[PDB]
Amino acid sequence: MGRDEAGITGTWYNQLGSTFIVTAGADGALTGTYESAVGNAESRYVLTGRYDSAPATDGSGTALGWTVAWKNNYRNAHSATTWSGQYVGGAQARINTQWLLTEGTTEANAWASTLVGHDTFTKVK
Amino acid sequence: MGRDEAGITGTWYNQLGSTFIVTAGADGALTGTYESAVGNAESRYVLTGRYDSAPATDGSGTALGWTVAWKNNYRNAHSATTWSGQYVGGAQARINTQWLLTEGTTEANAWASTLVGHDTFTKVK
Amino acid sequence: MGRDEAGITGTWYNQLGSTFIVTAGADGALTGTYESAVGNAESRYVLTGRYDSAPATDGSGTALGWTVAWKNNYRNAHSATTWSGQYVGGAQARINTQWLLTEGTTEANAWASTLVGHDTFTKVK
Amino acid sequence: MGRDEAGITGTWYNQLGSTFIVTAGADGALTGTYESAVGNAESRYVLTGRYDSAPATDGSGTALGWTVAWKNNYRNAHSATTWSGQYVGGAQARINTQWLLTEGTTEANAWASTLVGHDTFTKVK
Repeated sequence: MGRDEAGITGTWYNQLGSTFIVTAGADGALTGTYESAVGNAESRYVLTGRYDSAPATDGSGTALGWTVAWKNNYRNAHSATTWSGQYVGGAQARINTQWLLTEGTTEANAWASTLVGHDTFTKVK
Repeated sequence: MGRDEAGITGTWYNQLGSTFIVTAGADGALTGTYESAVGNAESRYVLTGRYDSAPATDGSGTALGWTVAWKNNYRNAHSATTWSGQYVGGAQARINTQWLLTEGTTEANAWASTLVGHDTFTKVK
Repeated sequence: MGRDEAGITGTWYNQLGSTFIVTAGADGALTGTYESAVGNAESRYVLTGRYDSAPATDGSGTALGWTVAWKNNYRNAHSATTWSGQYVGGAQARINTQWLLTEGTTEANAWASTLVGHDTFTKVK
Repeated sequence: MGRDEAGITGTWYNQLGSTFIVTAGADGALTGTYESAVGNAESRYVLTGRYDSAPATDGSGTALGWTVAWKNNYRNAHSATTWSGQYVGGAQARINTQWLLTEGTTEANAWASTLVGHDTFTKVK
């Protein structure tokens, strides 16, 4: 069992109203689906990622990341978002992330290919 | 078959001398191993990610991302890197990425949790 | 007069308890001092930046940025932070930013030179 | 005199063909003009920034940053870019940066307000 396997597994919501459904494996795997409340997206998209299954015991957070490519049976936004952040456990559990969203571009437009932002996920709302 | 499944699959090297070994699935999956030439790392780490298996035909790049959590049987750096970028095919194929590397921290130090940088991968060196 | 010259000018506080004192010029200049509640810093540091003195009238925010180099008469942290974001006016005015903090490194360590994060500034606290 | 005042002062060119003209002051100031070869820009824009005027003597780089707001007498792109990076001296002097480019948006679109990228400046081309 990963130390935070049970803490991470389940349904999470961010500040935009997006929904992240994840299963944490004992081996450090994250698998699930993402539904974005914003952007060129509809319905659910596959996600995959990794987490630290043996975090420090000094009250540090648990490092994790995941990827969504924005193609499903409904739409293709020719883009991928990666979230990098940490899981913080306790009464008000949260995942605090920063993300990079790259779109496919021509070489001429590649300077303008990547957005950056930050999402906070909680188990309520 | 994903349009760039055969182009992405294989062994890639970045400017630091790191090695990325990836298999691209027809469904948009990326699986493989990463070996970092720098940092608190040794030997290979599991990676997982996603790519756009049906990219635009206008000469745009192919959006992709992947995650490594820096725990293996040798070391645990209590961190995760996510790479977000695009695959550009042709004689001099490349994957151009930006990355976020988050370490687990206490809440007091969380402002200092995340590095950002950029890696370029090629099929030679 | 810049459209938001009077809105931006004054004293701002972020979520860490840092204090930003700024004067907005009619020409798009930002000048002032920054005091960080965290990190290798004490007392005030000079800041300089720029803002859009003629923003869109469609309810968009006002784009701005500024720099602090972390050298003053007390300490030198051999680093510089740049904040990039937007000013949003009204009852609960805010400046929403993302920042890059680069430290001077050797060429070998340059991959690890730059932190990224996000600060929200308000006129109260 | 700042240790790298003479090294930084002058004309720099990046990989896109943009031109950065800067004067470094003894007090840590950077002032000058920027001309972008790409994007919603024409002619020169005012820049302001800061650098570490007393860097480490261990072969570390010199931390610096600067801001451009993309308004001049010709155009207004309602955006600001901040560059954060380091100056590396010697036969092949360079400024290695990462940047954040924020556009003014409505609150609904603020998740999509900020691009990230990387520019390398040299004294030739």
